[PDB]
Amino acid sequence: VKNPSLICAPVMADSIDKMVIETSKAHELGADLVEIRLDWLKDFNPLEDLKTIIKKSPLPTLFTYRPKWEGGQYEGDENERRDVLRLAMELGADYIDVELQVASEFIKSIDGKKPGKFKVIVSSHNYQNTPSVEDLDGLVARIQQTGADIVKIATTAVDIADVARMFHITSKAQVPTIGLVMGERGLMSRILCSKFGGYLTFGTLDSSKVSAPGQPTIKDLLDLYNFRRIGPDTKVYGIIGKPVSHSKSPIVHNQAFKSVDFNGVYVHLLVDNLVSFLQAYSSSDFAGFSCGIPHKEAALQCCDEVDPLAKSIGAVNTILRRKSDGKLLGYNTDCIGSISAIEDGLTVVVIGAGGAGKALAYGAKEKGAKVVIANRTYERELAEAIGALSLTDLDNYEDGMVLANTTSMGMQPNVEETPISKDALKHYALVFDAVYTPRITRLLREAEESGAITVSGSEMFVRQAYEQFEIFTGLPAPKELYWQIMSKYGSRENLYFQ
Amino acid sequence: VKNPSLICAPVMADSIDKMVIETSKAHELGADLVEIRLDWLKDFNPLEDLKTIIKKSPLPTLFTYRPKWEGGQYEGDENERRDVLRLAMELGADYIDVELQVASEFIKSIDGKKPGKFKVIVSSHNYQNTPSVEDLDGLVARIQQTGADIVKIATTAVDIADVARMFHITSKAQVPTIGLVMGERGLMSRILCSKFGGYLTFGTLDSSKVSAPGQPTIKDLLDLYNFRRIGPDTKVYGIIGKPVSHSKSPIVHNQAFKSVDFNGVYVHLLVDNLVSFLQAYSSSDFAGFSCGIPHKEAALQCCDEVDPLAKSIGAVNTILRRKSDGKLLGYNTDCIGSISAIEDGLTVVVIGAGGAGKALAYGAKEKGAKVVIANRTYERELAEAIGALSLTDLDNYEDGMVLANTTSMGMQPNVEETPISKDALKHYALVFDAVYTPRITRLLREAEESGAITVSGSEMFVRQAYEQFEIFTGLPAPKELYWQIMSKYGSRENLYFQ
Ligand SMILES: O=C(O)[C@]1(O)C[C@@H](O)[C@@H](O)[C@H](O)C1
Ligand SMILES: O=C(O)[C@]1(O)C[C@@H](O)[C@@H](O)[C@H](O)C1
Repeated sequence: VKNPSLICAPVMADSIDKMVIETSKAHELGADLVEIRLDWLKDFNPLEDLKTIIKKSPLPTLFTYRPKWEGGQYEGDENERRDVLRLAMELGADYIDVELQVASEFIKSIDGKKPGKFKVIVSSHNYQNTPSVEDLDGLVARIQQTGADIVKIATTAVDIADVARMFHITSKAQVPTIGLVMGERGLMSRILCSKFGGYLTFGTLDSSKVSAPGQPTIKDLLDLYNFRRIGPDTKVYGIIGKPVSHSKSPIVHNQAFKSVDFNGVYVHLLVDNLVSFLQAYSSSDFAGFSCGIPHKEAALQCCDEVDPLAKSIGAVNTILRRKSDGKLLGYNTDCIGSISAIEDGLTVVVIGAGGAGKALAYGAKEKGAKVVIANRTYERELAEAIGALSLTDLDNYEDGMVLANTTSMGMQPNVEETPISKDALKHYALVFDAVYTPRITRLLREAEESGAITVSGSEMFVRQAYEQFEIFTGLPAPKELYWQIMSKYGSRENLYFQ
Repeated sequence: VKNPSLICAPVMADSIDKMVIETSKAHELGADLVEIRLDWLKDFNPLEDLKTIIKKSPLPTLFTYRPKWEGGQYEGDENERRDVLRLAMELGADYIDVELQVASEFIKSIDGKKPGKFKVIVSSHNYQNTPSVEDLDGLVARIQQTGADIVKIATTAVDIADVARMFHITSKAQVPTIGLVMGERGLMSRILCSKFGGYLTFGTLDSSKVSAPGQPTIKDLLDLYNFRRIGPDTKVYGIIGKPVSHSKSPIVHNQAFKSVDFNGVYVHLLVDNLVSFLQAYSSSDFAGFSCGIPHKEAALQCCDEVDPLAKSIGAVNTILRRKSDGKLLGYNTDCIGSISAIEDGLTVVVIGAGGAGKALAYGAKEKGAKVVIANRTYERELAEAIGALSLTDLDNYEDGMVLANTTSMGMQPNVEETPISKDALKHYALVFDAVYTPRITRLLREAEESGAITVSGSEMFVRQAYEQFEIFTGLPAPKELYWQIMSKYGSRENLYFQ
């Protein structure tokens, strides 16, 4: 429906003076409005304090006095709570949020007494699940019937497939709708509002100031996900994985998209079940995916056509949805990214026998000295398929070898986990770690002080990434750009997007 | 497993000095220990601050430094976070909670370096659902394998039936287990820990200081639910309803149980689906239920035997599980409680045609002047079955009549909702409102200033309640006691138990 989504900053400071500073900070960061969470004030003098906030806020104000029975902090008399909201309205609030449960009564109380600019949000919060389209429709209709100006429905993501139902509601409900899905699995619903008709989304002043599960920062909305550029025609891409919150794929692809003015947006896709995910998001809206752990090997099966190199490897890390058919095309950019990063660093030992191990093993047998496979589960077979070893014995194994970790071992937050004893490392000339979060794993740290050559995950990451760009956009990989983007925007540690 | 459950108070103040005061308050209220949520400190000087807390706390200390990726507030370096926890241990902490994800690494780091009193909790938090017993078992086994001293598993209640699986885990896992289910539908799991083997439960300093959804206060655990009296043999009772959070049935029945030293405990039962609920909790552990809206009429069907008065009414508000069979016996205490309350106040108009309306209508035709039925949906038929009217017309209707609301209209938080216009009230001698939360509804308020006689919900509530006691316990209804209990413990307004 109508306008691009607004960005609202929750203001939850426990004193009036700190709230005022928070509204200023909201203006600074680029928020469009603020939600004043009155129920978070430790001491509250309604007449005096409401007046102060409305006077001093540089942004339009939305007031919320959230009761315990709707997930809030306010306990006490219900009429007094409504008095405050009515007061906010007549003191010049731009919005109040009133709970569906008491909305009929409340809107009756201000009938013919509303100021000209004033809008009433009527909200419903579901902390269990995301109901069927049938039930959401009934919920919209009920909220409309209270006399709401704006409908607000927050649900909870049990699975990422849930978000599609919320998109359908914001997309087609003929009433201004704030429709958001909480939880890490609902994060996509907070980002893509401007594509699917959402009236507003909440972005935090910073990560410590979250008012409901899954909210990103205002800064990430604007600068990372390029919120203002997202529109009805924007194509959606994302990294399919579990976990997913460490991935810097959305950082690099969104910068690149923006840099070449490509109408695409890239998000995190926390996916429990690959098959159900691809079925839930089969529309043209969803144009391509990167595939991470644990879905690489799996994605090879869900693809309708598979690139020879990908079939020869047995794993897909990149999925393109063809405009023509609607059919999924699978590629693998892990192989060349791994090999090229290693060669640039200059028999190879490949840790792990998942999708990345497959790609790195395959490419290693192709380009000179060749390969030993090492994995947790010994059966992972791979070593026979390309010409084995278990990591129980990996410490026990030439003195100028190459080691290549392709597992998640060492990945944040498991920063003291290494796949091999430091003592075994001085028998290696070079060691490659696919893990790029953190940049210096325990493996790479210990390998460096073992005299060996270290090639970090980012060397692999950037290479496989600009190849995914090319697949995604059909535009020549802007390699120099992707290096520049990673350096400038991809260098911070301990980031979780969730 | 082993000891009665401990009561732990979450300490979340954002400064060190305020935390110290909170630990003292915890001691005051009766908590057994405190969980120091280090990730909530705005300014933190680990060495100095840890020392202060450990020195000044009157209670055993559990330290938690919860990262963003596990629902906490801490962002930053992972090794620094672990350093703090290790420091807490060596400064004399009684426990630390370390997240399952990094527990192996962490416990390896303190191997042979743990103080004598010190225990390591290893925790897993599930904000989506409550997994199958199969998956919970695997989760227990994984947590055990890290070298945990104590297993902590928090899940989320999608339905109240979920809690039974958590009870099975705490009951039978041969390792100290903290097993809790979050959300209003999981509240029962926090109360009944001492019956089902739980090592610990969290209770708040007050309702504003909740660290995870559904936690009751320490004061309610101890004084309302009689936490210390709950044991493996305690029989469980509860109010089945939706909503349920307003009910004072747990206040009155737990006082009565305690007063006559009956080994029972009464909780809120937020039930979406009656049939599935009764199936999930069919064991002897669950000995009886009160039935509220919307399950009264329904419960009549789920009962194996039905008391004549209940069959004659068509609704069950009390369910007893017979020790003999295991079979459900249904009774109705609404009829006599409604009628007696009205008579004591001294043609009748009955608002509502649910379970309560049925009982009140039936008893009214039996005892003198007789009855007109009024309901939202006009078809609710009732008026023919006992000898009709819709509330659209109820305002339009002798000058010494009796009005009896038996719906939830006017119930908190809908305090300005009344089922009838004030103008129609001066045509009534007496008006009864089954709603006892709040005590003075809009209906009773306006009726009093309309000159009429007012009989409040509590007159009905207490009467039907001591009759449920008699059914539940087989002990003579201590009527004077129930009046005294309601007066002393049941008088506070705007209480939500959730
Ligand atoms: O975003 C990531 O960290 C990736 O997982 C890196 C590497 O695994 C690629 O093959 C995936 O497509 C994306
Ligand atoms: O706890 C309540 O408020 C009740 O709902 C009051 C009345 O409805 C009784 O019949 C129920 O058993 C309990």
